[PDB]
Amino acid sequence: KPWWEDEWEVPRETLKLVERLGAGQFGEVWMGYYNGHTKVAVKSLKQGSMSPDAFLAEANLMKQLQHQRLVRLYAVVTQEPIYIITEYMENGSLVDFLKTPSGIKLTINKLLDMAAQIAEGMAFIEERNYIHRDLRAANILVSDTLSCKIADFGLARLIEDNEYTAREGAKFPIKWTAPEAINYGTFTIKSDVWSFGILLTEIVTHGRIPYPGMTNPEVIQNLERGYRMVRPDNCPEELYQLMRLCWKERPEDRPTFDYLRSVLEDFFTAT
Ligand SMILES: CCSc1nc(-c2ccc(OC)c(OC)c2)cc2nccn12
Repeated sequence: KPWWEDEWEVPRETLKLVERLGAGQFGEVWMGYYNGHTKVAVKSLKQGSMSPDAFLAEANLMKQLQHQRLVRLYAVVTQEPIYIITEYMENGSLVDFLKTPSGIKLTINKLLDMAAQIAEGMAFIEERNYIHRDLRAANILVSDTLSCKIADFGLARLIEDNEYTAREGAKFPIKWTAPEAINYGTFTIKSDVWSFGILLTEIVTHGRIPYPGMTNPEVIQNLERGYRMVRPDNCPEELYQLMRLCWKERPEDRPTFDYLRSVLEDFFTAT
């Protein structure tokens, strides 16, 4: 739909950018207000940094993926500089929040709760035939009520034939990415399941880097021998075995996200 008919388009004047939360190669993210009263996050495109078409494809995906557990598209401004305006998440990134005084005090019970909210969001994505491909604690946001949502849909893709195949050159973070995706560029929902397992280690260690003390080649080398990440300090064995299920050699032997949700809810109500 053209901008003059798109329900998501808003006049730039409705927005007041108050506090810059981040700045990078491709633009800025601000906390702001829509029509004076409603707090929003606003991502801006640095003109010439990258294609505006590529920038806006993120918002177009979000139009197709609406759910309580996913950060919600709020609006777009499709004239330069381009803004993607989204649901504001007051406690920021999960990776950051887990290190603050509040996040530090969380019981294993609340951690397992949050793990299950994240799985619930991914179960939606799974049911809708999408994949995320960038699933990790940096890409989970936390509300003021300590609930969690999936964010950053820039790499997310609709899958018709089960499989998305990236290009020869394309690079992905080694620690978080399923072997098949790193080796062949092939992604499925099961590649997200493997990433969820890594994300679980981030939850339980309060945002520490996976594979403590290992370089990328050491990780690759270890996985090929059949080793998986060493038991994080203070990880319940139950959760550790659930991470192992996510790290199964064959994609198709990895559990579904609805299963993960289910199990984690059981882990939560039992604690
Ligand atoms: C900047 C990454 S995107 C992003 N960050 C925060 C956020 C909230 C509180 C913070 O407190 C430190 C923070 O860190 C800069 C980020 C909130 C938020 N809502 C939607 C996207 N958001």
